[PDB]
Amino acid sequence: KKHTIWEVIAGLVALLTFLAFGFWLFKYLQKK
Repeated sequence: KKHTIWEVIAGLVALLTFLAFGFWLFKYLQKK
């Protein structure tokens, strides 16, 4: 169709996770 399940769980979570945590992980660990 378009891909696998990512666009169903990832594109649905990763986008709601990668950023949520990313905005920190880096801005905290990558910025120290």
